[PDB]
Amino acid sequence: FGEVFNATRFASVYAWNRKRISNCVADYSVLYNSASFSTFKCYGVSPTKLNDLCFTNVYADSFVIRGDEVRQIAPGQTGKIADYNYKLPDDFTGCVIAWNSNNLDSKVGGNYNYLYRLFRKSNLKPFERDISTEIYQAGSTPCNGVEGFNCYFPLQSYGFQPTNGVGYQPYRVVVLSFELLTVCGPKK
Amino acid sequence: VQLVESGGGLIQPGGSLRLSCAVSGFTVSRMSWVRQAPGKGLECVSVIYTGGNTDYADSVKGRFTISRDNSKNTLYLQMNSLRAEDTALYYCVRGSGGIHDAFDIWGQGTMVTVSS
Amino acid sequence: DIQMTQSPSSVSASVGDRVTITCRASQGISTWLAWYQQKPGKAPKVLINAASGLQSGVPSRFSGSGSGTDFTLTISSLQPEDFATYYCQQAHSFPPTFGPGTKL
Repeated sequence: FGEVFNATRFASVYAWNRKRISNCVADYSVLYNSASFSTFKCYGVSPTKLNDLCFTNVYADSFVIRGDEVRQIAPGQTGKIADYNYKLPDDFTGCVIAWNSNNLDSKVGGNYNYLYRLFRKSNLKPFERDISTEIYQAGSTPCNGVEGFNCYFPLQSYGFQPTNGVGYQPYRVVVLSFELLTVCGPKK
Repeated sequence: VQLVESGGGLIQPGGSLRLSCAVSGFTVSRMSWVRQAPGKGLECVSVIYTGGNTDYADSVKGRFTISRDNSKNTLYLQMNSLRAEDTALYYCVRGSGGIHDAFDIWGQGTMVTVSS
Repeated sequence: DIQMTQSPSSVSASVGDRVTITCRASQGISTWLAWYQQKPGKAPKVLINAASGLQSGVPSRFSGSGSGTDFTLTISSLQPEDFATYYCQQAHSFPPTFGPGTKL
């Protein structure tokens, strides 16, 4: 989980990085006991009992989303960000964690580091990175000539300033999911 | 939030006028120019895009230079080919937005007269 | 420019009643209109999100369906803020062109 809190610049929602977790001793006790984390919801089973559970593989994603959009990520639930950027599959047996970083990601003079996907033709697949800067959000006219009207760059700027409120403030977020078809371990 | 402009005034025809408007509350992205005739309805005309693509209506096609400054957040418009049809209230609005061509955050603008 | 007409071209004082805004297609406009509210001495603002796909970020009082030649919308009730000049804009193609407009 060292990379989970050691990335100075988190991945933007459209470009969500994927990391692989395996062959190690899990510390969900660290997750719900650290007490610095702002949010902790694990849909698959009660988070405390998860330490006993053993799985073949683990998958994790780190991205920064606004406080307003944190509610959007859920299995069977979405939002404008979830529909075109990142969303949760109907069966998720892991957890969703959020930690606010007001000082780290709200620099003075504007933040050009983070941008968010705004337009897609249809709902994207869960766990799908449409990182490609595909344009052509128009239809009647080819987008090649100009962004005259419907045509637009589907990537938009999420500028940040210290005055931004909690919903405006960037909240770092991670998601966890497991499957067995090598990750667990009792101790004491 | 509030876009501020200067240089809107009566001028003799041919004079070169630079119109400056200030982006407020957001990182510089898009600016559009819309003109309203005094005691008459407004009419959309010249626009610029964040992509650097440019659209000018037949009223200002090839006659208006539209630009913004990322460093100073000051929008640059240079008056060229002064004509009776274009002169009137001038407004700097967001260039485009929404699902389709939507401008929402506006400023006071600079009403412009032309005469002797 | 574009050729369309907006009604009611003339508006008498509207008291305790629904107000209707209408315009007619020139480019086969479908869900391509943005409604406007303006106060004199102030910058004009959109009265709706234009509902190109769905109406949003607007009080439900102004709701209408624009497609084909029908671009009509209704206002729930008269208000001091609702006492406001209204206009329409061409949306599908360049240049966007404003409809005649009406004031209260």
